[PDB]
Amino acid sequence: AKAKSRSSRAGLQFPVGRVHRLLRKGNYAERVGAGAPVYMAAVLEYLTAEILELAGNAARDNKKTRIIPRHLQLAIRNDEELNKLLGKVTIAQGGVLPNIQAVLLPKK
Amino acid sequence: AKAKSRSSRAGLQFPVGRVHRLLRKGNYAERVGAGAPVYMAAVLEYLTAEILELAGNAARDNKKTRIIPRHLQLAIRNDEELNKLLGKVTIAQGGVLPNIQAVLLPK
Amino acid sequence: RSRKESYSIYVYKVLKQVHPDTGISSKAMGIMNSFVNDIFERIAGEASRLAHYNKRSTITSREIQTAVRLLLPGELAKHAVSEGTKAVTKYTSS
Amino acid sequence: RSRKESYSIYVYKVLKQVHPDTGISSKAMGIMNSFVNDIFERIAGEASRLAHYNKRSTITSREIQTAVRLLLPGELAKHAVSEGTKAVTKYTSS
Amino acid sequence: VLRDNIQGITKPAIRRLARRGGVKRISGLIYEETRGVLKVFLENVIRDAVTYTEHAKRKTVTAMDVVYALKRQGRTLYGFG
Amino acid sequence: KVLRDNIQGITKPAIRRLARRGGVKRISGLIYEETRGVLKVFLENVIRDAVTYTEHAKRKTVTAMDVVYALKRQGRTLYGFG
Amino acid sequence: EVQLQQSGPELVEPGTSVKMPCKASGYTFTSYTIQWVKQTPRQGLEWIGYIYPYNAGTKYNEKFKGKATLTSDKSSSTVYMELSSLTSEDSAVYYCARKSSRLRSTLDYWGQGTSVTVSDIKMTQSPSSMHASLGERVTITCKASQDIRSYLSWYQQKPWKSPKTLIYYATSLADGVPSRFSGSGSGQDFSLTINNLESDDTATYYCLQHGESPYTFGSGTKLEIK
Amino acid sequence: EVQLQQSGPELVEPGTSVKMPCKASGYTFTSYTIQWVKQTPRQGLEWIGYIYPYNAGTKYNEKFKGKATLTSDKSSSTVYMELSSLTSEDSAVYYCARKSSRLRSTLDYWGQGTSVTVSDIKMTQSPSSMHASLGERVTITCKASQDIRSYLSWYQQKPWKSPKTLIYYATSLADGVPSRFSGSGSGQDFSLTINNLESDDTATYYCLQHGESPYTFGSGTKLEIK
Amino acid sequence: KIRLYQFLLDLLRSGDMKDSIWWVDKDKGTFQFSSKHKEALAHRWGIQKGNRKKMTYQKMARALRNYGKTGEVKKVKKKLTYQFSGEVL
Amino acid sequence: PHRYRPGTVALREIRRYQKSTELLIRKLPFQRLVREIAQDFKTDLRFQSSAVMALQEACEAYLVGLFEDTNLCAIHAKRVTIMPKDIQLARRIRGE
Amino acid sequence: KPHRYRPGTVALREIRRYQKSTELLIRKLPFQRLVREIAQDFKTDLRFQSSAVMALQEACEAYLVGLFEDTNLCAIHAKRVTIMPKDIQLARRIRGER
DNA sequence: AAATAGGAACCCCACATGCCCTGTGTCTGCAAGTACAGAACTAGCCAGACAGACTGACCTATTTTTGTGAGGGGAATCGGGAAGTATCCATTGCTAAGACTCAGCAATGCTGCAACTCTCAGCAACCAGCTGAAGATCAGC
DNA sequence: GCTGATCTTCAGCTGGTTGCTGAGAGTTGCAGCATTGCTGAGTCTTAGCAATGGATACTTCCCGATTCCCCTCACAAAAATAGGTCAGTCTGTCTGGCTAGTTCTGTACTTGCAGACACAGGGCATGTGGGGTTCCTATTT
Repeated sequence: AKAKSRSSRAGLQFPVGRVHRLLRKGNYAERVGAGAPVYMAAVLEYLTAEILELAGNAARDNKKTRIIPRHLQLAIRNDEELNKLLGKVTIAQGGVLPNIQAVLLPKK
Repeated sequence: AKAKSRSSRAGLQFPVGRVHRLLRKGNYAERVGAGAPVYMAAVLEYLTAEILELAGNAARDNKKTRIIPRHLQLAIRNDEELNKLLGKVTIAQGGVLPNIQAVLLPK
Repeated sequence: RSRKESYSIYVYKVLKQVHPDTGISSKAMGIMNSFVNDIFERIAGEASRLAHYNKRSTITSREIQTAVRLLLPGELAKHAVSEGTKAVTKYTSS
Repeated sequence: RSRKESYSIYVYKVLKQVHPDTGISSKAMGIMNSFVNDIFERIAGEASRLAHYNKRSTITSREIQTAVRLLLPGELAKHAVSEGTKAVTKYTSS
Repeated sequence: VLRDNIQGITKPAIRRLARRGGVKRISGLIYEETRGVLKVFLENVIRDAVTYTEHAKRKTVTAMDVVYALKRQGRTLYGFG
Repeated sequence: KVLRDNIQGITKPAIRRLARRGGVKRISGLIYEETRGVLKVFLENVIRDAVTYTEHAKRKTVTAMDVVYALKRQGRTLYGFG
Repeated sequence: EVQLQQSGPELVEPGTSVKMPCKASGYTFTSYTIQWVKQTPRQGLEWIGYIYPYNAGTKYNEKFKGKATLTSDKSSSTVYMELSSLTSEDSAVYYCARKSSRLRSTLDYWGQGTSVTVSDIKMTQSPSSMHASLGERVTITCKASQDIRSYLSWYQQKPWKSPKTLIYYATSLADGVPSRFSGSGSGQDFSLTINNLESDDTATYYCLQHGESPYTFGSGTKLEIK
Repeated sequence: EVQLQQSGPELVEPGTSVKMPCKASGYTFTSYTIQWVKQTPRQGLEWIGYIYPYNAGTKYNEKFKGKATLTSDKSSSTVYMELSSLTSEDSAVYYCARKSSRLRSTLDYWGQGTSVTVSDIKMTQSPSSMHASLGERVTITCKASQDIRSYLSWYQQKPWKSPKTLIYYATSLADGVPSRFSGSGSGQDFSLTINNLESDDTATYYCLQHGESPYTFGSGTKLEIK
Repeated sequence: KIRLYQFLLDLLRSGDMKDSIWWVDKDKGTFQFSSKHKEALAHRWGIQKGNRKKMTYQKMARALRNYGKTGEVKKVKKKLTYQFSGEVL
Repeated sequence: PHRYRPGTVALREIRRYQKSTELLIRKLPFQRLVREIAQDFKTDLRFQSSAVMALQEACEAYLVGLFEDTNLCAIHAKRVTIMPKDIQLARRIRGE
Repeated sequence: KPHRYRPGTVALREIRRYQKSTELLIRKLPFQRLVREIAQDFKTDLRFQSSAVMALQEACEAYLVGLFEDTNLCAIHAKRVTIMPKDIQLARRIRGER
């Protein structure tokens, strides 16, 4: 029979087989279920898709056709859930959000 | 031959065999070395002994017979290394160190 | 030559799926690689802890789903759970 | 009815060795049990990571020594390393 | 059904917590803010604990579940196991 | 060789730029020494952990992945280097 | 649990300004954008804009730029909308709806509607109005102009009532919606199907897309039972 | 790397007060207690007290309470000792030594000694003085009054110099000391052995116990080489 | 264990706090409690034993009456006095 | 009659409560609050007594630490009265 | 009379500029020399990969920038606009570093 | 009124006992890790120019500190009522132990194709130059 | 307070370029397929305990009103200091080359760890007792 990738069987773009191998060899459990790598790949694919779509939108609003680390930082820090997920994460060459305290601006 | 505990061979009070079993069944590595349980049992025993001696000194300074959680909290919070090791740890029935800011004190 | 075995090609496939005309730089590629590795490690480790707590020796889709609920905030958890359930259901039908 | 298997007797032995007269309450006993479990988990997990990074499959006393150095602050690490080295040397001679 | 129980954390209790923290003078608006922050903290911890119990197919929250939730929120608690 | 007195290489305008990126409008003249001390402490911690990681590997070169491990160990995860 | 309170009807003379609140409760206020939608008998539902309380970020429809101004109050969990220079063609119902920052998410919960009376992608719904008996099958087509990657949602609006979400992401059932409602399609063709009918199902159904920056609704479909 | 700096000699008339610094560098200042030791030619070394800069906690010798007060200056990494009512019987060298908060640790590093002049557990060092050539064995005994759970250290003091640590915890080699030095014993009897002597090894050797609140030195042992 | 008469022997042999309990005949082992400081002696016994409640001289004296069966401490007809037996002396 | 000057009784309370260790919130109100909060997630839940005890102790420790940080913030602003703004500043710097 | 900007507006211009860019704000060579000097006290004759020094610099910039935001918040709390060492100390104490 | 007796529960810390299951002793197989040798690779050092960042002085404006004083906010007090708490009993329900069964997962070997490396063409982004709009700054009526 | 003129900066457009991204050729290592077995997990039943609910009596705390004091806050002066310019200077950066010390890869092999099994002693759950402790009443100096 012709070999069908488990990713294609699950309708995914992430490698189900590689995820299964990493789970088995990663010192997590004595055994790994059949659907665990599928679930893991689906979650990872969803997360990367969401971040990539937000970063691509940020790049497009900046009139750029290539995602750079700054666009990833803008995508993450402008989303409260993504910022909470990656609160303790530093992104290289990502800069900081443009934020100036109100009291520092001139009054008149 | 006569059975001899690995703790006795290493001259320790903590169980080397139990530590070995926990390491093997704890999903840490494919294999566990022979001296690793001995080493980590010795480390655990040392930490336990240091904390218990400090807590006992604190209890004696309060003229008490027994170590209660307050004495453990006093022992840890009064040592900077132990405080750093247990910075994000809450101790039940531990209370807090007695500390009042100098500004609040009256002249 | 050591076959570093990254996630670059799959991330590029996802990017072309969401933004057909948008490329990605090498630095951003490495950042997204690190993000995928970090999230995989987090979810796998927490699922392993869940399995250990209940005296189970296997990691199933239930452990992964509970891990996803525990570490992802807000609607991220809900949508990741939906995606994982859909993928597992489709895979079971083969 | 399942033989809970705590650390109480060993901590009590250490206490009677280092302070022959003072006792210990049940609450403090449970606290020290939790402390031993926590430090065990920290050192073992960090040693597991150390073995994983260097593509090793076995945890040795070298891994535990490095984990102790990385986790304990100041002279705590030095004295714990001395104790572990002395114990391993004694055990090797049987 | 239980309601409005955040009022059970009385003003004198909050004053006692402040006293243990070394606070000398307390403003009149501190109590509502403290009730809010306590409610937020409790909701987070209880949500994690209930997730832990639900995974084990249990309907009783144990001290282990609360300890696990606090540990995974970086608030390790000693003395309950 | 031997290196000496290099924390002064973190010049005043560099610290001013770092403060500006943080949204600081006015900077006192005593901020620079305190910032130098804080940076020295942070660097000492991270470099000590990275050197420990390198030593355990029986290597003599501090790889970027060792720095990544040292930062991750301190709740300072860094993306973009491995 | 989640509830978005709104003020009552306001009578305003033309040329003045008005403001209505959207006091929200039952969720983490800063995690969800508040989207404002106006509904008129001659245009149907129309998207105005949203505000993100987390970072005060806003985004307005081009045809409503300047006319509407959105503000957020984190202390009281309220969002206000201001209309300046109220022209005669502003007597309509203004809705504030909750929507998460996730792209897959939609406008899930709505306010009751403040009936204010004064003194792109074209989204086409094939069946304008239809009739059905108590247990037949109905299907509503919502062919779009451009391509949207399944960012389509279906809403049910009882007369004189706020719309209720049925389908989001073009296939996913919303909370509390029975499995009788079933969405399908992707790209430019979308469909909503109701298997078993009830007297409750007598309402107007709209399909909303949020794949591109100006969100657009369908013309609607008045579905009548027996 | 670790250095504990002190001041120069003090010429002070009786009845006044003097304060000397112990500016420290080369380590985390707040992690180590700074212990103060006085040395008189007729009572050897006596422990005065210590200050813990982490929390400014003090503990004085019962025979030095009131006479000496210790202060911590965290900003300058300096510790001062203030002696009040300088009696004629105060002319001595005052040492400040670094000791960790760990019970196993001892006074590892010492200051150069501030010579100030004015115009219970008992340690028994059995062998007062000995003579030996360049290659023999020498053993020093530090029989104790009460028991100490190996909380004994051995120090070497060259004349007109600060004491240097050799053995801590009654068996462990100090930092940088050659393996020729060897300590043994526990309980109440302790021993120090020198493997092979050199012309350098001629000095005075003291045994310090820190198993109980007042730390007590030994009587001393003058070792002569060839 | 039996540490109570050990306590009563140790402070008398060491000459500690004679205001409460003191000697008149070391040979026969008799001693006299002070009617005023016996409360202090009872409290110092209680703090050493580290009991729950502060003990009165009544609860202290209740213990000596069980010593008569074993014979270490017996009560004679003389206000505030007892004595060890020859063996425990 | 005799009246203590303001701040003396407060300092006595600070000294007293920094010396003890018992829970400063009555057990029954906290139990009711915990059950009410858990009612939102799962209905007909059940709590061990030790579970509620651990929750209470964690809450006390968290609130005490938060109040220490709040007091530090208040002292920074040349005050001795803690206000909601100090709580907010402390929580913001902590990262909550 | 040459044109002069009132104090404060150039500072806001610099804030706007440096919050929009992503390059490293510390010169690379002085930072690398500092890293080598610090490492000298842990091991002699050590070697550093260029990417290692770059990762260290990225971490240091991120840490210092976050600390400066917290310091600015503390200074604003005290009704000031000038950050002082006391603000840094308060922020680091509350963060748990001190 | 102080001192003495005494019955009767009760508490703490050893000490003993039964048992059972898990840690130890012994042997075997084999692969994880090591010593060694050789290839390769990359980090440290050298060197020179040069342009732009850094530095110290100077003046000023603008920010912080200090000294008022008023007033209303919070602390100190108190007494009655409202919960909290301790304990006791009954119910019930829910958690896990024990036996039984078998479906899914590990282990194994072979194979083919997907993912890795290396390369190179071409193009998104960058730089330089220029120009126009917006905004800061200093009189001025 | 209300604009107005002047100067500076920022934003946008257009052409040259340039280093960086994406796609193709070669290949190789790992995922998929097909068996085999066996054990960890699912299912039922039920013992056993702990959580829940109600009662009662007692203790502890909480709440609202009064008084007043001292803390916070608004405000003006001073006096301290940082920011903006500028002339001069010094150092980072870029370029490329050379070791040479370090890292990587391949073999032989050896040493230590997993697996299997018998078994016995350590550790856990109860228990029993000495030496008091506590508590209340009565009796004799």
